[PDB]
Amino acid sequence: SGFSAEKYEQIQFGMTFDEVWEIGGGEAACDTGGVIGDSILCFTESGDYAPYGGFSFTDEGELWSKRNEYLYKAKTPSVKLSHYNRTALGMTEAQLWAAVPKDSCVSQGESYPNWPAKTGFEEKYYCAAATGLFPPSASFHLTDGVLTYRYQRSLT
Repeated sequence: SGFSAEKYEQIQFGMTFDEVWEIGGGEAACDTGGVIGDSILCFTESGDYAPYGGFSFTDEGELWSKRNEYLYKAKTPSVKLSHYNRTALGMTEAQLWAAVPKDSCVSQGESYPNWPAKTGFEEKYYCAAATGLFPPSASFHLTDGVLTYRYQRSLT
């Protein structure tokens, strides 16, 4: 029926708008236009802070960007300010996951900004310190496997 993490995973870079709309669940599950513009947004539930996926397309109609919030929950929410303090812009992905426990994190997005070129591949990780709504967290973005963004809110 409706949108789901499984549908999110079935959606792949390069797919057409129509392909993504179909996989996401079409009219019943997704929307385009208004403030969404040319993009597509699909929610897995009703109400505020529902989990969702957002998909954006190049001028040729091909998927270059996937984003989501809440489609996945960390296996082991456990990130600490101590871990965060041992990250720094420019560190490699290997260094990042040696400093921070990856099981405390999930993906909130991937994109190929130069699609169909695959250079500058961006991955967005969200690491929750606890279960539940609006936990303390850190965010880490990788660009071709190097840390290009780090942020934390309320970590202990």
